[PDB]
Amino acid sequence: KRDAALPSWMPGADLPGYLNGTLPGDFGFDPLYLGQDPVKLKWYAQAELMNARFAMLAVAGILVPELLSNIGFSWPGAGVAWYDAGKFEYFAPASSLFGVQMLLFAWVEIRRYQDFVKPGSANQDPIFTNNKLPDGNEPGYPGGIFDPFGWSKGDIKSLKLKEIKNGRLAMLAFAGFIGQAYTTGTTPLKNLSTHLADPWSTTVWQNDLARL
Amino acid sequence: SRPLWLPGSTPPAHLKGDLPGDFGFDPLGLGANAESLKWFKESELVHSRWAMAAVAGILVQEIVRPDVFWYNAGKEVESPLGPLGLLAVEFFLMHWVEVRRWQDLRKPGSVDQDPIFSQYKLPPHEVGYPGGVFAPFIPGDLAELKVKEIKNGRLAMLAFVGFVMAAQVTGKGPIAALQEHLADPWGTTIFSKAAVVPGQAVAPPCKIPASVSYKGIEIPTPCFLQGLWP
Amino acid sequence: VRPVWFPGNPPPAHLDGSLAGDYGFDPLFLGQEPQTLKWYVQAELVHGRFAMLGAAGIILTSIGAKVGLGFPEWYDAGKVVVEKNNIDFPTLMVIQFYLMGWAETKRWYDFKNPGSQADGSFLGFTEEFKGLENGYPGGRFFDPMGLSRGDAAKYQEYKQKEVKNGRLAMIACLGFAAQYAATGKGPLDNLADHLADPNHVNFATNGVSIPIA
Amino acid sequence: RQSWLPGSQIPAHLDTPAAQALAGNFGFDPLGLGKDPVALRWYQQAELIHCRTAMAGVAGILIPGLLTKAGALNVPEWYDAGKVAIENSFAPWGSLLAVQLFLCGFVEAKRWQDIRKPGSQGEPGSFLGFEASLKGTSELGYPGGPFDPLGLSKEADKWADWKLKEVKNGRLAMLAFLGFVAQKYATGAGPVDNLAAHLKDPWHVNYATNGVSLPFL
Ligand code: CHL
Ligand code: CHL
Ligand code: CHL
Ligand code: CLA
Ligand code: CLA
Ligand SMILES: CC(/C=C/C=C(C)/C=C/[C@@]12O[C@]1(C)C[C@@H](O)CC2(C)C)=C\C=C\C=C(C)\C=C\C=C(C)\C=C\[C@@]12O[C@]1(C)C[C@@H](O)CC2(C)C
Repeated sequence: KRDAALPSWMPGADLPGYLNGTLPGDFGFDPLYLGQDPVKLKWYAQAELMNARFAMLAVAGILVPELLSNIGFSWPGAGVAWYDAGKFEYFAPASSLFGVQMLLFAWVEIRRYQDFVKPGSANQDPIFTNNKLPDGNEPGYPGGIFDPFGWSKGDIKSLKLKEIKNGRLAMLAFAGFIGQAYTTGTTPLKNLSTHLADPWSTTVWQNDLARL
Repeated sequence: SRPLWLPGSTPPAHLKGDLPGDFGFDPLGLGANAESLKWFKESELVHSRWAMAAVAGILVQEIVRPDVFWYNAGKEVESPLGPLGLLAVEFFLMHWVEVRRWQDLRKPGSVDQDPIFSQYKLPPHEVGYPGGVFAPFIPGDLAELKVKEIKNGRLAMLAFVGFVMAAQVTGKGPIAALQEHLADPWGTTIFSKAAVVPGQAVAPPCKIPASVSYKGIEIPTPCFLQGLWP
Repeated sequence: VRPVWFPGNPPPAHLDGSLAGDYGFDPLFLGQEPQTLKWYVQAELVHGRFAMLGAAGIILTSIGAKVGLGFPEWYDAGKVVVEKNNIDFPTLMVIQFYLMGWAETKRWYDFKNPGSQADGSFLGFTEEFKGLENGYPGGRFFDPMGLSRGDAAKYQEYKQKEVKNGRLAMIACLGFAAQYAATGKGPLDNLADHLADPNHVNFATNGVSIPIA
Repeated sequence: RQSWLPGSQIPAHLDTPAAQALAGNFGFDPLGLGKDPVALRWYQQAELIHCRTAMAGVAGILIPGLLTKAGALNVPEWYDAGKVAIENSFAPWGSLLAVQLFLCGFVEAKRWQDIRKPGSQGEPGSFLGFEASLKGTSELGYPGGPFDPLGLSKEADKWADWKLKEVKNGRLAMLAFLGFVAQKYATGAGPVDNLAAHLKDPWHVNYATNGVSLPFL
C-alpha cells in the first residue's frame, strides 16, 4: 500500500503502509513488522534518535582519539585503547564519577521524557523563568538553545534525513568495534591498516577460519 | 504446422510455438503449469548462456594454454588475490547481479532504472531479454536471433556435459579427446571401453584423483555417479 | 468393467474405482467404512512413498558396494555411519523425532481438519499447507514443479503410477529383509548368484524357505 | 484465533467472551480443568501468582549466575545459597521461616479476601486510613494503586499488550525453574554451567546422553 514514489530499500518490493515517509529515513524497511502498531512505532522513532545520536558521539570518541595518537599528538590519555579507558586512572575513582553521571543524567533524561509524554510541557527554565524554548518544537528536536546557530531554520527535512543516515551508519560502526575488538583483539584503526596492507588475504573469512 | 522434435507427432497442448525454440518436446509435461513454464523459460536461457560462455572458454584455454587441464584449472591457477579474496569479490558481485535479474522475473519493469545515475534507464523489454545498454548492436531480426541463440545454447549445454564425462573417463581435454577419437575411431567409443551383460559388468576407471590437496586442505573430487557408469 | 485382482469376482461395493490403483482387493473388508478408508488411503501412500525412498537407497548403495566404491550393505550402514562419523546415536534419534514429529503432526491435523494448517499460524505460510486431496498435499512446496496444477488428465495418470510403484517398492523392501534373513548377503549379491546359475541357486535350494527340501 | 495446536477443537469454555478476555488464551486446556466458570476464575489467579513468583525467583537464579561467571559477583549455586546464607546470619532458619509465614500469611490473607469479595479490603476504618488504596482495580489479580508506582496501567491502548507480556514471560519463567530442578538432578551442575557445556559440544552434551532421562537407550 506504500506508494512507489518514495525511496525503497528493495526496489520493486511491496512495503508496509504504515511507513508512509513521515519519519526521516523512511525507506520502508521492516521485514519483521516491529513498527506496525502506531503506539510502538512512536516509541521506536525516539529510540532510534537516542541510540543513533549517542552512537555518533561514541564512534567519534573512539576514532579521533586514536587518530591523534598515530599522528604523534601527545596528551596524557594518548595510546589508550577505547576498551581500556575504564581501567585508566583519573583524578577521581570510577565509582564516584559514575554516581555523578546518573544524578546529572536523571535530571536531563526525565526532562526529555516529560516532553515526549506531553510535547511542549518542558520548554521553560525552572529557575530563570524568562528563558524558554520555541513553542513549535517536536519530540526529539528541541531546538531553541539546543540550536544556537539556527541550522534548523533551513531545509529541515533534508537535515533530518542527513542526521538519520549518518546516525544509522554510526550505529553499525560501533557494533563493528565490539565484533572486531572481540575477535581481532586490537584497536579499530589497526584493523583498517591490516586490511589495507593486504586487502585480499585479510577478510573476516581468512581471519576467522584461521582461528577455527 | 511447424518443425517438431519427432516429425509426425502431435505437440502437447500447453506447447503452441509462441516461444523461440518451441519444437513441442515435453514428454513429462513439466511446462503444463503457466507459472512453472515462465520460471523454466528463464532458467533455460541462463543455463544455455552460461554453457555457451563456458564451452567457448574451455576450447580457447586448450588452444591458448594446452598444458593446463581445464578440469584442474581450479587448483593450477595462481594469483595474488588468493583463494578467499577472489571468492569474496565473486560472491558480492554475483549477489547483486543475480538479485536484480531475479527481481525483474518476479515484478518486471521495477529494476530497469539505474540506481546511481538517474537519467539512464532500461527501455521496456521482455523478461529474460534486457535491452538498451545490454544490446548495443543487433545483427538482424530479433525473432530469428532468439531462435539462433537457444539452438546454439541447447547444443552448448550438451557440449559441456560431454566435456565433464569425457574428462572424467578419458582424463583429457575436449580437443585432446577428439584427436584420440580420430586416431582410432573404432577402439575409442564408449561402447569399446565399457559393457554390461548378465553376469558381468565392465566400466572405465575414474581418471580424476579421489582427493585434491590445495593449500593445506583436502578437496574431494568424486567422479559423477561413478557407481552407475556403464 | 475395470480389471480386478481376481478375474471374474465382482469388486466390493465400497471400492468404486475412484481411488488410484483400485483393483477391488479388500478380501477382509478392512476399509468398508468410508471414514476408515480415507485413513488407510493415506496410510498406503505414506507406506508406499517411504518404501520407494528405501528401495532406491538400498539399491543404489548396493551398486556402490559391488563396484567396490566402499559402501556398506544396507544392514550395516547404520553401524558404520555412526562409528566412522562419531555420532551419538541417542542424539540423532531424538533429532529425528522432533523433525518427524513436527512435520507428521501437521499432516495429522490436516487429515482431521482439512485446510487448518494453511491459516498462517506457521511462520505466516498460508497457501503451501492447504492441501489438494487426501494424501496429495500439492502446493508450491511439496509440488514445486506444479505437475499437479497442469494437465488434469496426466495428473490422474501419475496418481496411478505413484501407487503402483509404491506397492512394488513395498514388496521389494520385504524381499530385502526376507532375502537377508534366509541368505545373509546383500541384495545385489543375491542377484549375481541367481544370474550365475539360475536353476541351482534360488529360494527353493537355499535350505531355508522350503525346509522339507 | 491463535491456538497452541492448529486444527484442534478449542474447548467451548475457553471460547466464551469472558474466557477470551484472559491474557494468553491459546485454547490450551486438554484436561478440562477450567470447564466450571468459577474454577477458571480461581485458576487464573493461581497462574498470575505462580507467574510473578517464578519470574522473581528465576531472575534471582539467572542474573546472579551470569554475573558470578562474569566475575562481577560471588554468589553460590542457587541450590547451595540457602546453606551459605544461614551461616553468616543473625537468625536460624527456623526463626527466619516462622516470621516469613506471619508476614506472608497476613499479606496473602488480604489478597485471599479480595478474591472472595472483590474490592472488600477498602472497608472504611478497617486499616489505618490506608484501606482506600487497597480496593484494587476492576480486573481481579491486577491490584494497581500502590502496586503500580509509575502508573503504566493507566494507558488503555497498551493495557492488553502489557498483560500478554507478563503471562508469556511468566509461563517461560515457570518452565525455566522446572528446568533448573531437573537439570540439577540430571547433570549435577549449575544452570549457567549446563548452558556452557551444551554450547561447547551441542551434539554430544544434551539430555539424550546424560544417562538419566532415557534409561532404555
Ligand atoms: C556504553 C557503556 C559502556 C560500555 C560498553 C563499557 C564497556 C566496558 N567497560 Mg566501561 N563501559 C561502559 C560504561 C562505563 N564503564 C565505566 C567504568 C568502567 C571501569 C572502571 C572498567 C570498565 C571496563 C569495561 C569493560 C568490561 C569488560 C572487561 O574487560 O571486563 C573485565 C574487567 C576488568 C579486567 C577490570 C577489573 C578491575 C575493576 C576495577 C573491577 C570492577 C569493574 C566494574 C564492575 C566495572 C563496571 C562497568 C559498568 C558500570 C559498565 C568494557 C570494555 C573495565 C575495563 O576497561 O577493563 C579493561 C573496567 O575496569 N568500565 C563507567 C563509569 C564511569 C561507565 C559509565 O557509563
Ligand atoms: C561453475 C562453477 C564451478 C565448477 C563447475 C567447478 C568445477 C570444478 N572445480 Mg572449480 N569449479 C567451479 C567454480 C570454482 N572452482 C574454484 C576453485 C576450485 C579449486 C580450488 C578446485 C576446483 C576443482 C574443480 C573440479 C572438481 C570439483 C569437485 O569435485 O568438487 C566437489 C565439490 C565441492 C568441493 C564443493 C561443492 C560446492 C557446491 C557445488 C556449491 C556451494 C555453493 C556455496 C555454498 C554458495 C556461496 C558461494 C558463492 C560464490 C555463490 C571441477 C572441474 C578441483 C580440481 O581442480 O579438481 C581436479 C580443485 O581442486 N575448483 C573457484 C574459485 C574459488 C570457483 C569459483 O567460482
Ligand atoms: C501450552 C503449551 C503448548 C504445547 C504442549 C504445544 C504443543 C504442540 N505445538 Mg504448540 N504447543 C504449546 C503452545 C503453543 N504452540 C503454539 C503454536 C503452535 C503452532 C503454530 C504449531 C504448534 C505445534 C505443536 C505440536 C508440535 C509437535 C512436535 O513434535 O513438536 C516438535 C518440536 C519442535 C520441532 C520444536 C522444539 C525443539 C526443541 C525442544 C527445542 C530446540 C531449541 C534450540 C534453539 C534448537 C536449535 C537447533 C539449531 C541450531 C540446529 C505440539 C502438539 C505444531 C503442530 O503440530 O501443529 C499441528 C504447529 O504447527 N504449536 C503457540 C503460539 C500461539 C503456543 C503458545 O503457547
Ligand atoms: C560500519 C561498517 C563497517 C566497516 C566499514 C567495517 C570495516 C572492516 N571490518 Mg568490520 N564489522 C562491522 C562493520 C564494519 N566493518 C560489523 C557491524 C561487524 C559485526 C558483525 C563487523 C565485524 C568484523 C569482523 C569480525 C572483522 C571485520 C573486519 C573488517 C575489515 C574488512 C574485512 C572484513 O572481513 O570485513 C567484514 C565485515 C563486514 C562484512 C561488514 C558487514 C556489515 C556492514 C555494516 C556492511 C556495510 C555495507 C555498506 C555498503 C557500507 C560499506 C562501508 C562504507 C564506509 C562504504 C574492515 C577494517 C575484519 C578485519 O578487521 O580484518 C583485518 C574482521 O576480521 N569486521
Ligand atoms: C564462464 C566463464 C569462464 C570462467 C569461469 C573461466 C575461468 C577461467 N579461465 Mg576462461 N575463458 C572464458 C570463460 C571463462 N573462463 C571465455 C569465454 C574465454 C574466451 C574469451 C576464455 C579464455 C581464457 C583464457 C585465454 C584463459 C582462461 C583462463 C581461465 C582461468 C583463470 C582466469 C583468470 O585468471 O582470470 C583473471 C582475470 C582477469 C585478468 C580479468 C578478466 C576480465 C573479464 C574479461 C571481464 C568480462 C566481463 C563480462 C561481462 C563477462 C561476460 C560473460 C560472463 C557472464 C560468462 C579460469 C579457470 C586462463 C587459464 O587457462 O588459466 C589456467 C587462461 O589463460 N580463460
Ligand atoms: C513458583 C515457581 C518458582 C519459584 C521459585 C522461587 C521462589 C525460588 C527462589 C530461590 O531460587 C532463589 C531465587 C535463590 C535460591 O538461592 C533460593 C530459592 C528459594 C530456591 C515455579 C513454578 C512452576 C510451575 C510450573 C512448571 C507449572 C507447570 C504447569 C503445567 C505445565 C500445567 C499444564 C496444564 O495444566 C494446564 C495449564 C492445562 C491443563 O488442561 C493441561 C495441563 C498439562 C495439566
